[PDB]
Amino acid sequence: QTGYLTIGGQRYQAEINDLENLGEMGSGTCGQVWKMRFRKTGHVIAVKQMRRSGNKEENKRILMDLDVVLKSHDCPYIVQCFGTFITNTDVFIAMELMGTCAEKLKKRMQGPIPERILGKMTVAIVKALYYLKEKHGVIHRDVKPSNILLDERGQIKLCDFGISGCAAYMAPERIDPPDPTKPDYDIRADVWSLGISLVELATGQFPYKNCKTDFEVLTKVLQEEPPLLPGHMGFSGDFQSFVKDCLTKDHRKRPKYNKLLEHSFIKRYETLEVDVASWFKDVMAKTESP
Ligand SMILES: *CCC(=O)N1CCC[C@@H](n2nc(-c3ccc(Oc4ccccc4)cc3)c3c(N)ncnc32)C1
Ligand SMILES: C=CC(=O)N1CCC[C@@H](n2nc(-c3ccc(Oc4ccccc4)cc3)c3c(N)ncnc32)C1
Repeated sequence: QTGYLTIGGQRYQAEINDLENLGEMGSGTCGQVWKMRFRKTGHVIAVKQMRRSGNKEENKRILMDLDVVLKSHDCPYIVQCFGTFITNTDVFIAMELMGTCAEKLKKRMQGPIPERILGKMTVAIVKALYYLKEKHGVIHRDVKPSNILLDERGQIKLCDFGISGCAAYMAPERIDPPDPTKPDYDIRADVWSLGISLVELATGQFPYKNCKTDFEVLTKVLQEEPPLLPGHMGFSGDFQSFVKDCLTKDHRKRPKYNKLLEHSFIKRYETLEVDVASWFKDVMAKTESP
């Protein structure tokens, strides 16, 4: 009858009468996640259900991502777990509820997301990815706008549910690798995905234009110059250089996170006051659900 949620440094007793079911979070690839209000605090949280009867694989992956989240309590850029509740037949996982993902913001904006926002997102996501690798040995392997979450507090956090570690975002060196079935590669492939994601969000346009097939996209990644930010949109020199470095085609010359964290783009966005919160709220208030 009773579980526990820890939020804001405080542990709370929670019975079902304490939780208001506010419905689906939206069109996921996951399912069985609800937005719920915790009546004792007014926090709205996300609750994911893992059925004991569910697919072994899907469940093993959930548990692995959960393991990482539980050990990531010291990272501001990873979505936090508030609690778990195990019944005979299910496990419920309470998570910090974010507003939406960058993929959906792009759709709402019907175009470019401002540099200022993308700068703050870059700082957060690089730090999240770096944290994952350095603390937990996790190489994300799926950095894309759908895994970048924002909220109306102005927080920016990474996602993976997959955090335990998509041809469009594939680095060159990963396209026809020496050993694809024994895929022991490094974080530079994720750096490339980040650069793609930034160009896509900065332009409003996924950079591999009018490709009809996944293979055709891969041909573009290999044959074409990196899809650098355009020169005609008022992008800063630091943002353009940051994206160019991320999109270094030769992976041996592409920077790692520790080097990216020194980039002027990051240094400037660490210090720049940007009201991501108000901006997100305006967007969500003026646009419709994709
Ligand atoms: C572009 C983003 C998007 O479309 N979606 C689909 C709808 C849900 C949204 N989203 N997911 C979470 C979330 C992920 C995972 C869990 O629980 C969990 C799974 C495995 C291992 C540990 C925990 C719960 C929620 C979101 C959260 N927290 N907030 C907002 N949107 C979220 C992704
Ligand atoms: C109100 C919605 C409701 O009932 N629902 C909709 C969702 C699927 C079903 N569900 N949900 C729970 C449950 C369990 C825990 C929890 O919060 C936590 C509290 C502490 C730690 C972690 C999570 C919230 C809801 C649940 C349950 N207990 N038993 C059966 N079906 C359940 C039916």
